[PDB]
Amino acid sequence: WTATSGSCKGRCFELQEVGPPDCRCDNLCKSYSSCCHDFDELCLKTARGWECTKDRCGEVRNEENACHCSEDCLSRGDCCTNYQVVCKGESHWVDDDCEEIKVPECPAGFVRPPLIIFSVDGFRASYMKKGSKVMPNIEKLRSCGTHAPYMRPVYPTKTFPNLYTLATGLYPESHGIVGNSMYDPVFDASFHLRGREKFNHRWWGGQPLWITATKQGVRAGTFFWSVSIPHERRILTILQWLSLPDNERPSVYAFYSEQPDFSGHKYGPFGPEMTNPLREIDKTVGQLMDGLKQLRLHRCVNVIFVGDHGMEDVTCDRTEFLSNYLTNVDDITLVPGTLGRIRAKSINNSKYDPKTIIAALTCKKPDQHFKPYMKQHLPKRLHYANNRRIEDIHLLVDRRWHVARKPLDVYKKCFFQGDHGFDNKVNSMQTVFVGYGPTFKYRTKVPPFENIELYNVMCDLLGLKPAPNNGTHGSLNHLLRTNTFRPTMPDEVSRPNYPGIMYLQSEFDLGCTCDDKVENKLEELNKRLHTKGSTKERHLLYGRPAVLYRTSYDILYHTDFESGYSEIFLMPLWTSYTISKQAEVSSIPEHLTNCVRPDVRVSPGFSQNCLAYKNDKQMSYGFLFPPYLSSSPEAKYDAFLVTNMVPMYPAFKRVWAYFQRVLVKKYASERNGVNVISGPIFDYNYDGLRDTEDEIKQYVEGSSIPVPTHYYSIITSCLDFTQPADKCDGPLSVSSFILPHRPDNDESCNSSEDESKWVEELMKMHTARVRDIEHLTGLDFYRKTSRSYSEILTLKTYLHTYESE
Ligand SMILES: *[C@@H]1O[C@H](CO)[C@@H](O[C@@H]2O[C@H](CO)[C@@H](O[C@@H]3O[C@H](CO[C@H]4O[C@H](CO)[C@@H](O)[C@H](O[C@H]5O[C@H](CO)[C@@H](O)[C@H](O)[C@@H]5O[C@H]5O[C@H](CO)[C@@H](O)[C@H](O)[C@@H]5O)[C@@H]4O)[C@@H](O)[C@H](O[C@H]4O[C@H](CO)[C@@H](O)[C@H](O)[C@@H]4O[C@H]4O[C@H](CO)[C@@H](O)[C@H](O)[C@@H]4O)[C@@H]3O)[C@H](O)[C@H]2NC(C)=O)[C@H](O)[C@H]1NC(C)=O
Ligand SMILES: Cc1cc(OCc2cc[nH]n2)c(C(C)(C)C)cc1Cl
Ligand SMILES: [Ca+2]
Ligand SMILES: [Ca+2]
Ligand SMILES: [Cl-]
Ligand code: NA
Ligand code: NA
Ligand SMILES: [Zn+2]
Repeated sequence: WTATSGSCKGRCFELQEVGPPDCRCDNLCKSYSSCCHDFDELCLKTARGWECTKDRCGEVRNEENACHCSEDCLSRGDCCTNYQVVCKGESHWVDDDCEEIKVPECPAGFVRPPLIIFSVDGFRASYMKKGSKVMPNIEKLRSCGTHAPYMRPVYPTKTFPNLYTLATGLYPESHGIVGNSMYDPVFDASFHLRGREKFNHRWWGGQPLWITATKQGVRAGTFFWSVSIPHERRILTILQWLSLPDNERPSVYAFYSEQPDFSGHKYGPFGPEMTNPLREIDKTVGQLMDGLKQLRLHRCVNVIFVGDHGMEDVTCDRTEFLSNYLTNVDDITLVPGTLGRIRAKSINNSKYDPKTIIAALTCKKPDQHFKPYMKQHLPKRLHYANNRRIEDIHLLVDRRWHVARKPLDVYKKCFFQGDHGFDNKVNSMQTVFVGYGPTFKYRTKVPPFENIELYNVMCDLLGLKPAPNNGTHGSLNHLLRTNTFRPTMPDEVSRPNYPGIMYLQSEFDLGCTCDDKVENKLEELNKRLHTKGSTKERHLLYGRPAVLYRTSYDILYHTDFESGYSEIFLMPLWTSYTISKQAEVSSIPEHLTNCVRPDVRVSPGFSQNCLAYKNDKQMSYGFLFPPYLSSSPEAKYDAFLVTNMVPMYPAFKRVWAYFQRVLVKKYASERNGVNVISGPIFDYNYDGLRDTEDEIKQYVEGSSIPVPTHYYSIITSCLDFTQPADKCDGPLSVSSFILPHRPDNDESCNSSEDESKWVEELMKMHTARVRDIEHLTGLDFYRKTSRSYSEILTLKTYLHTYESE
């Protein structure tokens, strides 16, 4: 019940909210049917429109008008944004030359530059270049401020997941808004775009910027705008708030536009009808900037121009139908569209089997435009698994396509020409970032970054301490003129042991064999020095990784590679080696095919054993440093040490062997040497974080050898590729991956073919940031470089996407 007979007189767009049944004048009242009777009249005035005209100059105030042109309007803070231009011979902001904003130039009483987040729905990254002729205000912001060529959204590339990630710095799996439609089995409630349940507060986790601000003494304007409030009114309201007294004035504001997304759906990303929405957005920016200039705030306010996602060409005829694959189609609930999420129609149905669903949807048609996954097998870079609102079965849909349950769903709902929601690596899903103001840099381009990073920056712009989030604080320091955050490297928790030769061959009863007893004082001192770490500066280019949890491990040195060997997990946490441009691939010689050698530095009791692999009919083994890349026949023996062995399914060995035999050398040729760090990852509870030993769900049969869920590699070289990887003066270049350790290649539809036709494609799909690998291993890389720490942070958040420009 609303007692809508109270009043909005003087309370229009109240910042604080009144408890029902006192009626509301806040934005958001419209959505709840709770506005006071006089809301529209007092708060949504429209009389005479949005602009001053020559005749209105100096007029007598009329409180009915949408905005004002009377002499008193500036100190009332309610002039039309074009007031000075029309009535005082001022120029539009867009017509003024830009000038560096070296310091904030703010009116007395501002304690800090305000921040205005100007968010535009569906604003695809390429609109900045393609629409440049019709967006002169945005183009001035972009060229004069700090801009990236694009900003990476989170998956799924829908509206509320992205806007809420901007607000919190969290992956959707952690903030809880994991899609535009959701079922939460603990609440037993649903969340939809239409309607009221989405306004319930239990959907929304983490801590959004407006709460972070309020808790720390900074006042905030409201972020959500009801669809029936026109854009001009949203701007004028922000401008009114900026005129409040110092004790009441917010420091952070958001504007939101439903365009260009709304038109994008109807006409496609580049439909001729798209020019007009872009013009109108640009005009709104012009209104904000003219309004700020009138208030003398145009060299004081920091403005962020940001989209939530891009937009792709999608039509009704590009729909895959689950009814073409499944016979049981009525026993399932599909969340449909540009992604698929499948669960059982009914929890009473014990017949329903996810396994047979997956199999019925896997590689069934030659050009199949979606791929089914258990959520835990989705590429780790999507961070899309650790939430009860995400169904166990997921369909990743090809760009340009839709998935639906039955044809009747599509034509009983062709309407639309655009949609979004696909994989957040897809070029058409990329959106925009521009930062303009005293705290941002002047005329500076920065590389593309992920929207999860912005919360930290907005906290920095406001002098706030950010709530714990998924950004890497400091990785965006290069956007800022000042207010940078100067982070420190995390401290190592566990220091390594450096074992020497402590065990005799015969102490080992591991069931391992090697043809190797083939027997000089020159190269006897030689081999000892290698084992003591003589070549380490060649293979450990950026220092050893720090272990940031409590554990027991040993550093092991070798001619061709260095490793940090875990006595708890009985394998390396990491293995580091450099392959120069000149290096040679050799094969495993015949007399060494099944050779596994005891490591006399490491106790039999902290070693793997060959018998377990023989007994495990499902499990084979591979090597972290590849024998193929050994520097000499004698160094090759080191590669067969039991301490270099890891559990691998035969199907995964096809992948791994091609990466090590073919791809590493290819990358070294193309990149002028590479440094490689490889190792295992254990993420049995799919939370994106390193498992403790007691979380491991699978061991090599009859042993305590734990089975990794993934294998990673970090491949580093010189950004200036005229310098070899091991002699690099300046910035680094990196690409990484986190490959799922799977007993089959069902993910790769073309896997019956030669690895040269599918392996690299699989690796690209599972591209990763170094930071993703850090979360998953509890390791911290690049500790010893000649680069600044913020630069290394930026490097660790880099994602090689394998999309064209
Ligand atoms: C991205 O950044 C985020 C933010 O930093 C990282 O997420 C954090 O990770 C931590 C580790 O998983 C996690 O810490 C846990 O907190 C538990 C208390 O949680 C509540 O309080 C916090 C703080 O205010 C709050 O934010 C939480 O909100 C979550 O839950 C509600 C739903 O209930 C949601 O509305 C909200 O969106 C959010 O959900 C997300 O997180 C939870 C996990 O907490 C997931 O389940 C959801 O799917 C969703 O993703 C909570 O309200 C605390 O209870 C935990 O402590 C247990 O575990 C430790 C391990 O040290 C153990 O020692 C403790 O004793 C305790 O164990 C006991 O409970 C066990 C489990 O019930 C039980 O099995 C044992 O037997 C024990 O008795 C734990 O410390 C932190 O909450 C989240 N924060 C957020 C916001 O998600 C995230 O990891 C980053 N991602 C990556 C890839 O890096
Ligand atoms: C910039 C911005 C805008 C925004 O909402 C705008 C909006 C959407 C529909 N109507 N109004 C949100 C929430 C949606 C979280 C409230 C966050 C952020 Cl970070
Ligand atoms: Ca959107
Ligand atoms: Ca885990
Ligand atoms: Cl969705
Ligand atoms: Na085996
Ligand atoms: Na296959
Ligand atoms: Zn949309």
